[PDB]
Amino acid sequence: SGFRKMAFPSGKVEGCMVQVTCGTTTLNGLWLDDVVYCPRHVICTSEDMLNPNYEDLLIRKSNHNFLVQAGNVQLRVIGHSMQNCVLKLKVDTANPKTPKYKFVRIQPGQTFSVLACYNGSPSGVYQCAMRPNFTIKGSFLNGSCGSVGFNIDYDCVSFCYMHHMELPTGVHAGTDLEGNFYGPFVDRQTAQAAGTDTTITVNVLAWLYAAVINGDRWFLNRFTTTLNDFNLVAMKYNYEPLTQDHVDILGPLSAQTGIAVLDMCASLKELLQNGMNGRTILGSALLEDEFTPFDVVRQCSGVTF
Amino acid sequence: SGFRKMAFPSGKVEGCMVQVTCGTTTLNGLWLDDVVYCPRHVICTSEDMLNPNYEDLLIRKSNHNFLVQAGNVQLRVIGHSMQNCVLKLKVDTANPKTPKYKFVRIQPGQTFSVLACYNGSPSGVYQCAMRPNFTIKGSFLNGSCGSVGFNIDYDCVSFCYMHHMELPTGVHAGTDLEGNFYGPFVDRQTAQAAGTDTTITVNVLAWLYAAVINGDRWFLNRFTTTLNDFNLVAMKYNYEPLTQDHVDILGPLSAQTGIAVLDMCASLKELLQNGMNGRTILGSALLEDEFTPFDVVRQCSGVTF
Ligand SMILES: *CC(=O)Nc1cccc(N(C(=O)c2ccco2)[C@@H](C(=O)NCc2ccccc2)c2cccnc2)c1
Ligand SMILES: *CC(=O)Nc1cccc(N(C(=O)c2ccco2)[C@@H](C(=O)NCc2ccccc2)c2cccnc2)c1
Repeated sequence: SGFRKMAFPSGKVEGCMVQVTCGTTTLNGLWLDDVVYCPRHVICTSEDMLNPNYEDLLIRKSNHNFLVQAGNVQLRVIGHSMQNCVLKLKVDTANPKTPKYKFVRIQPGQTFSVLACYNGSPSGVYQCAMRPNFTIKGSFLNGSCGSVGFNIDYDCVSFCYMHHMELPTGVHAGTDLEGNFYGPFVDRQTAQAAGTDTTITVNVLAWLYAAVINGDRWFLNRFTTTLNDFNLVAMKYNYEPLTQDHVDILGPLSAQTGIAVLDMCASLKELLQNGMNGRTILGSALLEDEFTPFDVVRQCSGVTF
Repeated sequence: SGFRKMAFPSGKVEGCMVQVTCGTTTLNGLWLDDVVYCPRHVICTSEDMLNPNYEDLLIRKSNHNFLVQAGNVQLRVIGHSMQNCVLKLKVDTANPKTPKYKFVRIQPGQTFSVLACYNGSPSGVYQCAMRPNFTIKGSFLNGSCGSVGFNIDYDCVSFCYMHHMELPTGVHAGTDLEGNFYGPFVDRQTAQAAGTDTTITVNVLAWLYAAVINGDRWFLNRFTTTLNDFNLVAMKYNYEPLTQDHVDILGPLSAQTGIAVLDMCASLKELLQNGMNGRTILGSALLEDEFTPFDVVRQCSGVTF
């Protein structure tokens, strides 16, 4: 029993982290097979970030201008390419610690683990979700750029995020491993505002099922509702619309608990309209939305890797 | 910026996890040098747990009765010993992945990372604190026993916890790596109730400093207080007494923020007496108490390993 914000074990990813230094900038890179991936703004000075022309700044860069360090050993860079907003640095040597891996682009609401690193060295691991406005609420200091987000199914690491920017409001933006930003953000130090940070409804419902599974039951009301009626309430509270796809995803948790999805929806509606009255659910006084239905099943079943 | 519940990177510990099976029971063990550590109730049947005599049950156990599995390879057990509530299984082979390590017994209020495992395989990592009643609020299913808690300073893993029991209230109890339980708990399936789960005052204060560092400032009031006056309020709200030792520990965070420790104490007192009024601090609607002052400095400085 018990329910925690749980990250994936990070060992497979720790073996992939290197330091990348170009000119004055040092950040993190991801070493898989014979390629190091890192944010392309490694090539920028501080003043370049206000209005960078990356293709122009890249003319001034040769293979030997990128210093790539794995522990205390230097990798030999034998080619480089800019793909969207990431640099790919081809190196002499394949990472002997390369796990089975894939690059995936995730959907808003999906969760992943972040291995925060500085100077190529792992500092900590935590769990994130891609927000509906395509930011993430991370923990990233200067030097953390190039840290990655990932999921593991088995022996296979699915990389989905690389850290690039902190917005002025202290939330974070970055790319998939093909270099495409999530959302409309860019790697420039300019005015960029996030958009409404709406709540991931299907995840809240998943977490309410997790609460019931762990014995937290006080919020289970005597009502049901409909998708349309619930969604009228969801709109008011800046919750994401609940779709039939979401109901389908919640099916196994409904089966495990005997609580129909729409019954849980009506309990959630009562929590939104009346608050928690100073009570807690699974140790929180807020409705938590960074567990997916898959996360709950995984944690509640003991799925291993 | 940003502040997350952050676990240590788990790779060094993942390489230490094995499966231990004795008779009918399978759980996790920790393989360091040529010794595997695991909970001694691996030798019990389900009915033994109601009233086990471990020394008597151990007479029936030889080296070859303990099956120790690292991945798909079997370790050869060449000796075994019961030390308090852990079994030490001497094996043929030193773990080639043994990190620099130490065994430490932590104090209530101190935090650590747990690598939850099943059948010797790592399933996830999260951050815990040793509660003042010497339970931990974990996420542990059947089969998770033998999972360990740890801190890392550098290349050195300090193991402080091994998981043994779930109480009827769904909280958790276990031992240090010398086999001594934290608190008065025992490895028997009997009535054991926890004690008051008081709030770790010095950690709440640390987390309030983290909030200020990250721009969450609304709770900073116009008052100060004294240790004695604050503690009168702490008693009322089931908070641990704040000592001068605690004030000393908070010194660096006071210096970083320019906010005197007793000023923060008075802000905390106002939060306890008046609530948060539906506001949040660092994304929580509760006063979070599982970050130590050291944790905050570490996360807020980018300390790596
Ligand atoms: C995510 C990450 O790691 N970013 C990073 C990495 C190295 C340097 C920097 N910059 C810093 O300013 C800095 C201070 C201490 C260490 O690093 C940035 C940056 O913010 N540049 C623009 C700027 C700075 C201050 C005011 C206005 C504009 C940076 C420098 C060089 C290249 N890219 C980013 C951040
Ligand atoms: C922390 C952990 O891993 N505990 C663990 C590991 C293996 C078995 C078990 N027991 C189970 O009951 C069980 C069910 C499915 C898988 O495991 C326990 C146990 O709880 N025994 C006593 C009991 C059970 C039910 C009612 C009353 C009393 C166990 C079995 C054998 C040895 N130790 C523990 C738990």
